[PDB]
Amino acid sequence: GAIAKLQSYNYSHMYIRNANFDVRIDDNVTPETDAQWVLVPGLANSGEGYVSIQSVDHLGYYLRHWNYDFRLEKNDGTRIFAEDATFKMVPGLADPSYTSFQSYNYPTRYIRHYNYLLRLDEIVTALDREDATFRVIDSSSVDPDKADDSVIVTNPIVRRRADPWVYRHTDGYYYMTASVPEYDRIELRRSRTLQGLSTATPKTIWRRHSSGIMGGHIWAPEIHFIDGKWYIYFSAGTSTNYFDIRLYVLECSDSNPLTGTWVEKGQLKTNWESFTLDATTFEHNGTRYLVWAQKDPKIASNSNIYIAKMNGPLAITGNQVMISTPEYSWEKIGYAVNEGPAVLKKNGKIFITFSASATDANYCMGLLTASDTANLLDPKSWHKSPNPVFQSNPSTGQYGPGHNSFTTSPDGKVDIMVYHARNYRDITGDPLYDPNRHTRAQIVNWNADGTPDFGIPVADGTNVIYIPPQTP
Ligand SMILES: [Mg+2]
Ligand SMILES: [Mg+2]
Repeated sequence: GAIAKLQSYNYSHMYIRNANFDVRIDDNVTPETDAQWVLVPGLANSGEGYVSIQSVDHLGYYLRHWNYDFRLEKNDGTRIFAEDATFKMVPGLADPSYTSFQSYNYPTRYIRHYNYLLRLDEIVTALDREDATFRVIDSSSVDPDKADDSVIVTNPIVRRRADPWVYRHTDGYYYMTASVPEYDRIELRRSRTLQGLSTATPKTIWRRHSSGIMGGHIWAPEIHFIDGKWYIYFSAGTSTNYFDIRLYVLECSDSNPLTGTWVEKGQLKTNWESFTLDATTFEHNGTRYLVWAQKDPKIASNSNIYIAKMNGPLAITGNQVMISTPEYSWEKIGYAVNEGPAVLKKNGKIFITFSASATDANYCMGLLTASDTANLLDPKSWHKSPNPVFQSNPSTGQYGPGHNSFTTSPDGKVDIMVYHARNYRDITGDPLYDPNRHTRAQIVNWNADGTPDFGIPVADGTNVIYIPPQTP
């Protein structure tokens, strides 16, 4: 039939897999073939829509329910087996663009996971529906290992991932890290194209500690390659105060960061101890800098933007320098904050975008600009644009855009902004616990005056970001 992976809708790092003939959803599936299935015409009925789910490694073995529990079992040729191993593929119960699997012999019951085990249950609640919805990733899906010089995406590229960091490495892959909705782990994925980030198999490369430091909220990881090694800069609270957040570093010298060993290097200390988050790094003219957000107890803002020179990838040196603090009304809706700095170099300037206001629909982006020949450690080299440079747009239906990163087309010729936003405005409850910020991308245009034009957040759907020009 058709080889496929079956990815969970609500745990999109997790896949239906053979676990020594038991059946569960897991991340980090090893061997990868445990998550590979062949969708074949239904054993009990080969009509349109009916399928059976066969193991690739164990041909003749299929997913079969018994007492509402799933096992991977050898087809015994009986009618009861065929019926217990046949499903109708129907529009996803939680989202009709995804897939749900309705039992052939129990048509009110669907394949679902609970406590990570695969079951066949009736589906009542909104959570039941999410547990019963899956993404089929098959040969028709974008292949993350295939190169393409054109950049065409379908937004949202990655649902339910916030603070998206995309890094184009010198192996022909983009690497993506992001905040996950539970804020409890660091997830990494790679693809040769931006659109393939949607279908790439992520890996959980690190999970939070059970006690003490690095045991609270895990926020906004960024992967960088510096001096021949991989680094992840991330923000982590403690187990007794999820918001007592500091910067931490992981290091991996193995060349493939999805298979390599990651080592904790500890806290990246700054000039004082307080809420510190959202670090990024850039190099210019032989100096490396850290740029991050931090609370100053003496200033009534949740965080300000700081820069400092680095002494290698693990430390700053000298004094940190505040280059932005929230002061315009648009930086203070809900609360006064500047966070999520991202660096873009062009046209003789260093541009740093940042996000401001609360993380609901009011979230937006501002811009800092310095001449690239100026003293970057002098606050007066940095100039804040007086208005937001990217914000909600009711006409495109995108709300609270921010915590962006910048990458390029594969050929390096154009800049592309990757960021999160919601496709609805009103949020119920604490916005930190609304998980529906989705990762998306669009071109960065350039004004004739040399400054970036971020435009408005594009509506959901297909966006042609870049087609490479051709010499006559
Ligand atoms: Mg089972
Ligand atoms: Mg960041």
